Amino acid sequence: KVFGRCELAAAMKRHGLDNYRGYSLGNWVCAAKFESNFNTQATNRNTDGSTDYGILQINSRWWCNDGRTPGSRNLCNIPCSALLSSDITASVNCAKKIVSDGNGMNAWVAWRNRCKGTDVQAWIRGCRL
Ligand code: NA
Repeated sequence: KVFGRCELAAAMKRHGLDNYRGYSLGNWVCAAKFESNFNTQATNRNTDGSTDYGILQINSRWWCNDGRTPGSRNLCNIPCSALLSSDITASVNCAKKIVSDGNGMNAWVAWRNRCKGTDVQAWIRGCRL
């Protein structure tokens, strides 16, 4: 599913991302825009052989199991494919674990390069929240 900007904001807010570990909702929306273009089905292969899954491009080397990333972990205890659903629950739950891991939202390269330090509140302007 390809979310609209405010639909996803609302969905994120209902699943408790809003100010999670001190990151305001706009950060999360901005990160999803640049990582996946709001598409729960996006996948991207990495040079190391791992794959990034879903709206928040969560990586198979540490967080979910794809059966094809040797020696990898599965800290979120979920098959990666589950992160691709129309229901973002599982992605949000795994994202909470990532952002708590010590580097905050910097674990998302595109947040760091395209959202950090910008007026992230723009991403929720106009939305009935
Ligand atoms: Na894995």
